[PDB]
Amino acid sequence: EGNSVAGIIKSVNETSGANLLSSLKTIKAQAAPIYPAAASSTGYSTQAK
Amino acid sequence: AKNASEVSELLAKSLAEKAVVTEGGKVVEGFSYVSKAVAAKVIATRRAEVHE
Repeated sequence: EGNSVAGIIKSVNETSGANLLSSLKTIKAQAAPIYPAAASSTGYSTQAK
Repeated sequence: AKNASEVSELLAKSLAEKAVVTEGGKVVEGFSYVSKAVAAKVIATRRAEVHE
């Protein structure tokens, strides 16, 4: 897992001038930090019980 | 016959694009010139890549 700014710099550098502005949101979302999904509950684990 | 003007335009453009340069009637063979359309094309692509 390399850092997000080298990925931003790379993915902007290897993108032509015509497909630049359309392809900015995918570079915005590929270097967004991970906020993990709210999974299922299966609550009250063995220490809580 | 209905493209007899077209074949004349094609022959005229073929003679025109391979034009030679004379200074006083005789040709200067091995002469290289770059037109203003070619120079403006180079300027346009260079400006486009610096702008991108």
